[PDB]
Amino acid sequence: HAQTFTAAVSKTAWTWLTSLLGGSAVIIIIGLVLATIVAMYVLTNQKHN
Amino acid sequence: SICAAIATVSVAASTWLFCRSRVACLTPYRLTPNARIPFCLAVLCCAR
Amino acid sequence: GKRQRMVMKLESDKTFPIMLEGKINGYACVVGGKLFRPMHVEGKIDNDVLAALKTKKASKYDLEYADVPQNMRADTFKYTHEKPQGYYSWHHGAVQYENGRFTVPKGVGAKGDSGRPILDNQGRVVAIVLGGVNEGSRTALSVVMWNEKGVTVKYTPENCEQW
Amino acid sequence: GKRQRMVMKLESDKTFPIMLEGKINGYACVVGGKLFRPMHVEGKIDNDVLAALKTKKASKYDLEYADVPQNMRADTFKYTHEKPQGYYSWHHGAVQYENGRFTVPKGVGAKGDSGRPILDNQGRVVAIVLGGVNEGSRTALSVVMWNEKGVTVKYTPENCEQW
Repeated sequence: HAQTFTAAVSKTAWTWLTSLLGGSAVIIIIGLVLATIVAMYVLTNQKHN
Repeated sequence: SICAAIATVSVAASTWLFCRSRVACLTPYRLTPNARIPFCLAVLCCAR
Repeated sequence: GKRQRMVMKLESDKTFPIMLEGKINGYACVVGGKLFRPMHVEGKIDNDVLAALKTKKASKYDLEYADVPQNMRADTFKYTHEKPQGYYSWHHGAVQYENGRFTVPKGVGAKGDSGRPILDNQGRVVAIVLGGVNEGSRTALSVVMWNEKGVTVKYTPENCEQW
Repeated sequence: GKRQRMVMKLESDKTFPIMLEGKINGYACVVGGKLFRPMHVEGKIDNDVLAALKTKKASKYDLEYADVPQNMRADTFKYTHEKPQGYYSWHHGAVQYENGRFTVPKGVGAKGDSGRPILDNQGRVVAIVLGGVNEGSRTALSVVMWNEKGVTVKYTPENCEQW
């Protein structure tokens, strides 16, 4: 038979590569969303004059 | 050829009507001496 | 009388006539830090500072309009959204405001009468004259103006003349 | 000249110059129980108690806020947020407040007179001068102030020079 690249990756290790690498993207996008909401709320606060 | 002609005419006419509508929205706010654009229209029609 | 003289004192500083080859075709107003010029009037603004500035155009409201330099920003007119009925001022005497219509007793208003800012009982601009029609024994005008929201509103009667 | 006497007699106790090699660069202001000092002004506080502090930085609003000891919390400026249009009382005379902007007639305003408070007709600070730009015959100002919500707001015109 032929050894395909990513042939023996063992779904447990797919889960460890999905969580510890895709979850960090979830952390950085909720941080970016929180930063955007904070910037808009500061501009709304300084709309008051 | 007729599909490419209808596609080009449709994209050009839609872009022309979009530019007409963007000018017709942003024009009564750019003519004021303060030019205080409201925030929602500045988000939508890509104003200052 | 008395009303026209303080208006002349204001127009000597900030209202600038245009220079057609021998005569005056129209008047550029500097209000709020934004230079205004009517379209059908063609010529050159008297200031070499206000001549070099390229103007953006708004064909629905018949006015070229560019931004004034930073030094000139304090020496501009002021604008008012709120106008009650009664009497307002103008370079050629007085102007009546009734039912949202700036009207003028006839005999005055001809070619070369464009861009003159209608002032108020305080010294603030409420309208800009672009022309008018002779409504019998009293002529009405076709002005642009402003409202409470900040929206430039143009009113024009039937079959007006571009002065 | 009567309002300037009030400003000088209120600044004689509660305003401290920031001296670098003896030259005045700015003024620390003790308003509402908290020391204020701008960023770009270099030097030390004239008062010995206020100079031996740990001023927490706030780089956005061009301020370096601190806290006042309890024996000094009564010897502070009072302040407010309420600001109708009209005139206010600066160190060099009067200052116009129109359309949410403090304007001083020209000539005055150089390197050094930053951090000076703007007072009202009652004796309360409504703004702290940081810098400004000369718009021809009148100089707009870049100040910090407060509002009704209780939020510190900084206003900044275009191309302001740090004083």
